[PDB]
Amino acid sequence: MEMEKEFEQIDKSGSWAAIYQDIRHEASDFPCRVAKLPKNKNRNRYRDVSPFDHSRIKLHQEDNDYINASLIKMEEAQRSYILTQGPLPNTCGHFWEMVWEQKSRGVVMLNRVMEKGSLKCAQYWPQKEEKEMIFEDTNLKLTLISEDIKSYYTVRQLELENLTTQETREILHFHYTTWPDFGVPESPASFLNFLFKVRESGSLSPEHGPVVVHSSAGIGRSGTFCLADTCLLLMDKRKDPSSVDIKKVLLEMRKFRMGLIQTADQLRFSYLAVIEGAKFIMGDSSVQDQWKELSHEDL
Amino acid sequence: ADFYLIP
Ligand SMILES: [Mg+2]
Repeated sequence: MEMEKEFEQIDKSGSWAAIYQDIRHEASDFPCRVAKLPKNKNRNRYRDVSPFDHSRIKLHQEDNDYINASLIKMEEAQRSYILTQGPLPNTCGHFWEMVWEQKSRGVVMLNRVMEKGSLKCAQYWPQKEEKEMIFEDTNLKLTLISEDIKSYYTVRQLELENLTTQETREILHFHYTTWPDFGVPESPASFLNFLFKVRESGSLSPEHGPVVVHSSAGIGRSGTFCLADTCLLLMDKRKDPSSVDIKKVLLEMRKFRMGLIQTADQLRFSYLAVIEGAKFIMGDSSVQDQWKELSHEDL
Repeated sequence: ADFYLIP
């Protein structure tokens, strides 16, 4: 097929809501029996957003191995991501336990702790160097080493320490602070500038465990981020970029976690980001600098 | 607040 031509035909006819509902109708439905067990009721932020049993991340905990998190394993693209909900007050220890156990190097946060007067996620990382956090239930320590604040995103260097063994690991936290719930980024440039910062950090490298991506539910903004990244990888990977079918890729991702991409506009935005990102993939290396300037991260 | 999906 031809991605760019497809985008124009859908956009000109204003048919995004149509294709999006088709995706919702065609999406996989698998059991989430573990997530629904009463004992895990308080481990879920939302009653309607649960990980499928087949792809859920298991804590190496003998007590209760449940966490609302899913392993999105993209075979052809050769990349895996863990999408999870924003940690709750009682699951912050579980979250970092998962990060440790899965050997993740980066955490991508797409929501804000407070969104329009409502808390979408617990303050699960230290805000100050001198006030480290200790998660007693999972025996982990977390310290803020440094932070680089930009206009619409912040990158933080954290030190995670397994208190049992005393081993320590550097975790990179990429916080997109201006992506509204059920909304889209300011521009493909802002989004791509952020994605490439994550990519360049080395966090998405196959030598590390899967990057952990979350929003409030771990499906809308999270799905948008992963879909774009995966489509860009497939584009760079195969013979013909135009061959990448964004809808087919999204349906594949939905086999691993329900509701990835929550609005038709998020779907539309995904196309925009992949189309613009493809410029860099085909050869234009200068575009990367254009995105950066267009993003106004210095502001 | 308990439900995230918008009808
Ligand atoms: Mg200070």
